[PDB]
Amino acid sequence: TEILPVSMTKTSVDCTMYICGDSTECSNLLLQYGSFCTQLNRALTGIA
Amino acid sequence: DIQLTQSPSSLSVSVGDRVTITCRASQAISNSLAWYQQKPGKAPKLLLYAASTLESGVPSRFSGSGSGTDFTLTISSLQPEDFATYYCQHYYSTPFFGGGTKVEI
Amino acid sequence: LSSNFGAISSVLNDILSRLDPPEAEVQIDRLITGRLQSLQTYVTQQLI
Amino acid sequence: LSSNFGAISSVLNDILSRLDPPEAEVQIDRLITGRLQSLQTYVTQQLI
Amino acid sequence: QCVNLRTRTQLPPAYTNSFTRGVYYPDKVFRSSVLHSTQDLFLPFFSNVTWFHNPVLPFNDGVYFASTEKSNIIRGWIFGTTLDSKTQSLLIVNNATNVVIKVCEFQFCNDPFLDVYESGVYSSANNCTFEYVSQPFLKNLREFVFKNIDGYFKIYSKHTPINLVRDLPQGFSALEPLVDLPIGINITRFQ
Amino acid sequence: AVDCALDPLSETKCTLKSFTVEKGIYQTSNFRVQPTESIVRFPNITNLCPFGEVFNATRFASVYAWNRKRISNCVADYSVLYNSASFSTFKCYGVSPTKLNDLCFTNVYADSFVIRGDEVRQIAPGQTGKIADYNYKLPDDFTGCVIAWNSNNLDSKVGGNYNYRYRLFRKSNLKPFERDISTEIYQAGSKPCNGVEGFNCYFPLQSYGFQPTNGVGYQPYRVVVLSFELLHAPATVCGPKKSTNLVKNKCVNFNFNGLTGTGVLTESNKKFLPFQQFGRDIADTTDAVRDPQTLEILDITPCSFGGVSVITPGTNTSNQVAVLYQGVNCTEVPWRVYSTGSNVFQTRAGCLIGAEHVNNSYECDIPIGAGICASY
Amino acid sequence: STNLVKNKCVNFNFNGLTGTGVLTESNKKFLPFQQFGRDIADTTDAVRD
Amino acid sequence: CPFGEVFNATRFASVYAWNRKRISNCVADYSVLYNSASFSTFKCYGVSP
Amino acid sequence: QVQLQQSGPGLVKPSGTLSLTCAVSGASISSGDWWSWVRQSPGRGLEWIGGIFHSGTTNYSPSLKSRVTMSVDQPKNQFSLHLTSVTAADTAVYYCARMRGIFDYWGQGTLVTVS
Repeated sequence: TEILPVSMTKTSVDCTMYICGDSTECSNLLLQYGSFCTQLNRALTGIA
Repeated sequence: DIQLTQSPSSLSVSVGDRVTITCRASQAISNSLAWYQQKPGKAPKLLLYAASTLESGVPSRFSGSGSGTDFTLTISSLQPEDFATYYCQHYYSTPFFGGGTKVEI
Repeated sequence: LSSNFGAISSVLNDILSRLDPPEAEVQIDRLITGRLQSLQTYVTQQLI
Repeated sequence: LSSNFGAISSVLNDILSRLDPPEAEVQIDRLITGRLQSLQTYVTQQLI
Repeated sequence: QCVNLRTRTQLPPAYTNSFTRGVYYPDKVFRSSVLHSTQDLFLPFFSNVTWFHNPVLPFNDGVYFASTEKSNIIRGWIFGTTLDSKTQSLLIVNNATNVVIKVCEFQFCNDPFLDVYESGVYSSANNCTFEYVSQPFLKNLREFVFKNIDGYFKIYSKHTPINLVRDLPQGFSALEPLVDLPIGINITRFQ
Repeated sequence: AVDCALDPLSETKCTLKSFTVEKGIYQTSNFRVQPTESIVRFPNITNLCPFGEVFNATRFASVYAWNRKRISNCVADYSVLYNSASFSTFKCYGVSPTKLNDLCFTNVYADSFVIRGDEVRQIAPGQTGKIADYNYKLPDDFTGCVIAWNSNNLDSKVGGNYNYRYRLFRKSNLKPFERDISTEIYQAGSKPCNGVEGFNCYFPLQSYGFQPTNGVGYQPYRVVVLSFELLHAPATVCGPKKSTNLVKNKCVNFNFNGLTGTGVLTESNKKFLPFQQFGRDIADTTDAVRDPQTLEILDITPCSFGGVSVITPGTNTSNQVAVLYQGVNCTEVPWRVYSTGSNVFQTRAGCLIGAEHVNNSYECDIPIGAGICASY
Repeated sequence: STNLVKNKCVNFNFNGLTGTGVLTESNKKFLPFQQFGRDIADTTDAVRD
Repeated sequence: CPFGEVFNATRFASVYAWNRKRISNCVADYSVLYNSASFSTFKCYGVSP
Repeated sequence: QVQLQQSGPGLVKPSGTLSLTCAVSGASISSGDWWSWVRQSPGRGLEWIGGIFHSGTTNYSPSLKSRVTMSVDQPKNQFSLHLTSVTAADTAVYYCARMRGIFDYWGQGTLVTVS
């Protein structure tokens, strides 16, 4: 009998809540990383 | 009237490290506090005042923060001739100079 | 989320409330790139 | 390349023409590590 | 006592191919059986090198000298920036007992030389600074590589018994450091 | 040893870090068309704009009531400004004072005031102080320059020059680049003042001890700031750089109004509207430009280039090479010993040097690109 | 300078180059100008006193 | 370095006709002159003795 | 600078009086400046006593309200202190200083040492 994973729990990440905790000063400093979390969330939605 | 409870008072810390001078009041003096530097045998010299505005001639290693009954005077780097008594003084009412922290070598 | 990543604290509110915002920004940036590179590491390990 | 990455400008040609290389180099370094981490991220997902 | 000769010493400037020289290691660091890349000052491979048979020659970045010496005809060397007493001046003589290297403020003649029938090459001798002594060089090849990198003057040495007729040989030779000098000088003429 | 700047056989050795290069195609480096006939283009307008009268002005405004001016349509010569030592402080933070002479901007802002000699450090990005926080606040991205010079003999009076005033207390901070004229009372306690008199009610008008006997570190230093902008309008405030003639369809380097770039210019069938100043297409690469004087549209592609590859079949088998230039029509190359020679061939992936096309067909080994491949 | 010790791993500062390890007897023959060595991959492995 | 030939020279000149000597490129062990009592006054201003 | 110059003799006997004066150089009295004084007692540190306005209005501390009266001389450009019944606890360096809440500029201070 053999046991093998076939998925994982589908997870997605709010970029700006996880990295800021709902702070306007944090997010404003965070926006100058450009297209920064669209690709993360695209990868994670792609993961999703 | 608003009384001033100091915290630093006297301390023996080595060179270049951080010095805290906590001045605690009874009521809100949120904008009303000054911060002087008095060498023993000399005149006091005002470091900061008016919600962290520094006096002309005072360096930027001294910073102020806090509001109400929590205030501070911070020396980022202690010197031997910094042996001085550092008073807080509020101006929310009839003023009062704090106990003054005689920062010692 | 409970590691400094070279910053001084793991909660962003303390960064705001301890020291002055002008120089706090770099610490916010430091925690941001710490959490982002960890997230990108997490995205990468999740991709792997 | 259209992200400042915390520098003062997002084109390197400005950085060479605007300041001296002893101070341009750190801005170029943020741009380099910004484009490099993005390049390595792009390379990593492309490696993926 | 020093007079300049009349006829100009116009050596013929021929051209030929080098095929080898400028093959060496940079510093005093060993490696074992490994291939290591370096940016350094080189005579490029298979280049066009000049044949000489005493006018001032230009500085260059790095000058490579070889002499196909037989019984020590070439005797001495003059190096410097202004070649006078206002700044330090380099003198090389392979006399009978040693080699002598000085970086000192002499007052030279138009053609300073040994005065064969040593130190008569200066009219005055004031404020002289550096002295260096080593072993005698002496159908031979004597090789110099003049390099100046990062405020360091590197002068390598190589001695070879040579026998070829005209051009630079088909062979290999590294050149080992004898003297390193941490001197910042902006030499402009030599002789 | 191996020369890594000589012939392509030797350069393959230098990259692979071996003396025994196996048969095939290696990447050596990239090549580029070096630019020649350097072109530089500015608008027609060439009058000077008097920054000097602003620099050398006897009476300034206050620190909390700084005077602000906008300048356009001139050329400013920063060289005569740079070498001058009459300013006690001349420091540019976001820029270098020596490279202002090349770039051309518009909408330059200058604010001036008078302050004590010790506080000339306070006017800087990321600086805290009395006037750095209560009279003039600076942003973290404050690119520009600042100028200070002593004026103790003039701005100090024997009776006490109290005309240079500043606010001592305020309810809050001040935003960067804003001016206040309302000389109002300050509430220092719980009693609302309504502007008359008395304790916890202070007059922000208070004076300095300006005197002509006073020495360095407290003298009245006149302080002028220099602030610039980046790319909001067709640039008007130029620097001391002249112009030349422009050439098309050759790889050149160009300074179009402070915008430095490289490439081949040609005639564009695109349609600029008159409100347009320049162009870009995707991700901040200027794809078309209308020149600042003849007002005709050109378009820019940076001049064609690629990587260089060497086809050498092994250092034991032979020593002759072929060189691939990646993706260039092999006419805009200006290795002059090889480029003029027996045969030079052109691929869809660029051009080949030292090789002749044959009509043959082989189970090929050393790939070139674009379906062609090379061999010894 | 102090005396050197062998076959007990110590800190050493041979002619100004500082490193940690154990020291053993070696058979290789340095040239009369090569002071110290490095075998491969830019790592110290052999030093002469 | 021959500091013994400087400190124990046979003859010194007068003060207004002082002897100038150039000293460079050697090693001087200052312990032997420090422990020597042959110097009446030894006051160092550049660095400590 | 607002330099405040203190002047006169200093040694006094026990149960004697101090008549101190603070000459002002570099600041107009006809302004919002409260021309004040700060003493330095051992145990109390610096202590705010009070200041004067150029029209005559005054505000003191309740520990030293009952003994201090102060007056102003505008063309002479000074401000004074009057201490009645100087006690041994008044063994303190008295600093005249210009005040608008804060004390940005000070006088150098005279210690009262009764002898």
